[PDB]
Amino acid sequence: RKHHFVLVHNAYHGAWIWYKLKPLLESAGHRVTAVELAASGIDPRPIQAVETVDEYSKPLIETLKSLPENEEVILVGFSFGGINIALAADIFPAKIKVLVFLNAFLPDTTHVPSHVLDKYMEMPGGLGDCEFSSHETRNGTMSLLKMGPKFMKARLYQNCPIEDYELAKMLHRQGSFFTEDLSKKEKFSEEGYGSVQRVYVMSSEDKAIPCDFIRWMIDNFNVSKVYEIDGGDHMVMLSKPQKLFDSLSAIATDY
Amino acid sequence: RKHHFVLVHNAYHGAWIWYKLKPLLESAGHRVTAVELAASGIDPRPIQAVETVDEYSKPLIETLKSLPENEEVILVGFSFGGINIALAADIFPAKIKVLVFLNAFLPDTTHVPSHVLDKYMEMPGGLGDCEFSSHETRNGTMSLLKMGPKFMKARLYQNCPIEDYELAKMLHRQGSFFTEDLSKKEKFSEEGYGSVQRVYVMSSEDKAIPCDFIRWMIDNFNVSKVYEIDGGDHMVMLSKPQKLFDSLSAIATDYM
Repeated sequence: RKHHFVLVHNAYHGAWIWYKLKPLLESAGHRVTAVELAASGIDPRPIQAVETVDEYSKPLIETLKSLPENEEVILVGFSFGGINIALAADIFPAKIKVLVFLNAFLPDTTHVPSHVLDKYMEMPGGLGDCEFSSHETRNGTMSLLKMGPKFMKARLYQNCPIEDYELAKMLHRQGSFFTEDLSKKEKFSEEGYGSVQRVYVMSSEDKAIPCDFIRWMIDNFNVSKVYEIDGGDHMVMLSKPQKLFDSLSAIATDY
Repeated sequence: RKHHFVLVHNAYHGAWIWYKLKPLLESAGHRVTAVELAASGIDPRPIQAVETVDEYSKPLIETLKSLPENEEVILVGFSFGGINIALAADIFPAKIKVLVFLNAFLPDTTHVPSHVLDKYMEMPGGLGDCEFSSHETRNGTMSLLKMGPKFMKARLYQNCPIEDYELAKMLHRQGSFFTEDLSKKEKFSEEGYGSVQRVYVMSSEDKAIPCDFIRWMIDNFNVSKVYEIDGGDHMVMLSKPQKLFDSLSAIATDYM
């Protein structure tokens, strides 16, 4: 059978990252919706205009809200999109058969929502030539970030065709992890987010989110299955689009 | 010898269209600058905030303005980018070694700047599922347009990998031809735009700008050479990126 995949991109990026995967899915007869979150991609809003993670995810929530009733989706969250889908699952858990965490941050149901993001930022190394900034909001300061080209090439796009790195340099935008908003947020519920089925999909060569951090997350909060994509970098939908399709196709079958 | 290519995209698109060509050029040892015009791509401005063609091209003019002194570029204008480069050539003619009109509107030095755009809009065919709109400005109404998916697929991306049509659907924005602003504008000068070296590069299968309209334009206003890319659609930098590279590489050699 065929399913409806809702694809949710990562921060500093947009729906455009799914341009290789979307036709592969649709060509197999699945329906695909590539959500464009706020201040992301060609969204007209600056990131300064998006002060809470809730506003950031609004387009995703809006997509599920207006979903034909009784329809269920495969919700795919890439990277920071993992927080987004957890957010959405806690509102519309019954519109989601399975949550797919693709090289994503996998939040738990026990600590503040920002937990795995904080534990991540505490890792040694820093972030290459990324540019940290701050922004005062109605509710304290919001931490902003824009990636640097060297950081992107070395830790996100190492296995991508050069065209895709170049394309990213032309499209990536300043964004946020909303670590501050998320720290003040009510923890994800077990009745909502917790009740939804969830699997993990990880690239074997993810240099943005270390394999061991990924394992600490899954350890911290179990999933039904863990699929691995051999040779994928962080941007596995650009480096290994076909293998990503194979993974999601296996997921669709299992669920 | 290696040159500095300045790439200027078309309306409703952005710098992102050059993602296949940029590395081909740079890999051959040319330097590449893919300008992002106003209200284009990930530019934070709505098109409603850009009321004149001058504002639209400002990033291009700004790029040439801050160019190292005595440096000359190969300025590539794609589609409506042809008007943009003609605009720029009329300001900084000496910073430009050759103008490359890629499936572009080639304005002359005789009629109002909007001329070839008007003559274009008068042609039968219409524009599929494109969405026409208007917008009141400080200087009368501005005509806006947003492409429709069917129109794009059939007349711009017919020869492109499906991924690139899908990518475009995710990135194209509402834009304008500034036909109204351009009609009120002083015609391009012969001392500026006219003095600069210009060639034409055309796709053999361009369904957005008909081969015969392209020939009427070149007829209307001659170029040094006309290169043809066999099998290219309108978006030739996405369908035939390597042949596009071959053409520009030939151009660089001829104007070396």
